[PDB]
Amino acid sequence: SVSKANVPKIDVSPLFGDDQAAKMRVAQQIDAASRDTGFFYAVNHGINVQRLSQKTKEFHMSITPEEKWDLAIRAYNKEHQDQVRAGYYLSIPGKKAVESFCYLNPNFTPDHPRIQAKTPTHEVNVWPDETKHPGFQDFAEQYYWDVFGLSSALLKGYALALGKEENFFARHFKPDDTLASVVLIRYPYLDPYPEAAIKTAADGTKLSFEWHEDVSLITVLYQSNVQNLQVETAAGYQDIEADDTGYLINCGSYMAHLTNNYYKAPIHRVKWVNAERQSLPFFVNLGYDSVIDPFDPREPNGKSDREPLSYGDYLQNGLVSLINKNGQT
Ligand SMILES: CC(C)[C@@H](OC(=O)[C@@H](NC(=O)CCC[C@H](N)C(=O)O)[C@@H](C)S)C(=O)O
Ligand SMILES: [Fe+2]
Repeated sequence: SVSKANVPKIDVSPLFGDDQAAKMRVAQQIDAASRDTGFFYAVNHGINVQRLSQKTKEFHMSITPEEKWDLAIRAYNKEHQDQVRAGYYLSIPGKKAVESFCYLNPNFTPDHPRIQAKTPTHEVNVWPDETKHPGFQDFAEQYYWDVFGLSSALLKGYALALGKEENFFARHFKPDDTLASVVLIRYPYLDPYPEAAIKTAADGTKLSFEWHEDVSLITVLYQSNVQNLQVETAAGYQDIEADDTGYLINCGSYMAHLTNNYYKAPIHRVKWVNAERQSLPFFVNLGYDSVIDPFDPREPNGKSDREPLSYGDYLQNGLVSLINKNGQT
């Protein structure tokens, strides 16, 4: 059998308030988790995840093939050359099980300066017809802001954990320009399940998605209650238990870069499970021009031998690298 990963539940509610000592006690827990397996569950986060799950189910189960083509990213529909990130990512029956819908900052409107400039990684979201999916767009945009709020609170905790003032990361995470995305992923129950959608790891584990580090500052993830994730530790791959009341948090490779690998981006993978389930990540991305000077909290003078990297450069290159390594989702 596989051992269970140490993934503590951390009450993050103090990060929304003004009790500075209580915030430090949360920051310590974040520090400990970040230095151990790299994962923790945020609890007492204030988001109605049951409703998120319900609204997402209604969307995934009602969208039709016609609509999926009309919303498809360029990888599936050559007519949509402006859709690299935002839109529908189709399943391929008999070959690829997973399907998903990605959306970006609702403030990326046609008149936004970065949209006007055609800056890479910025796009205007695409949405299904309101009459076919009543309330969906409004729900989804509001969810973006609810999880943005949680994420800003978590970033205050990571900053305090690293010995910085609480706005160290959050000052770069702004509603007008964040490159953060929500992805609503459907992992289906299929009978029979196509073997081509099942990968096998070197250790023999059947997978839906291979090992990787995240392209993010941090990742803020809701999943259904079906165990699927594993994290690589010194003791090998360990199972991360599901908790459909909490958000699973981990660092991405931009955090690892900034901290000189003090807070590593944990390597993780997704086991194959033949169950109808949801994986709904929010990738906490900064602005296109955001640069945080790398440091090293294990060094007395705090200095690191890494060169500064703008977030936009990091992101554009990382999203491409993911596709090249683990395939187009
Ligand atoms: C493991 C889960 C978290 C989830 O995987 C992802 O969400 C993957 N994410 C992506 O493929 C990047 C999507 C980027 C998005 N299209 C964007 O433009 O921002 C992993 C590499 S983290 C899952 O498979 O359950
Ligand atoms: Fe990931």
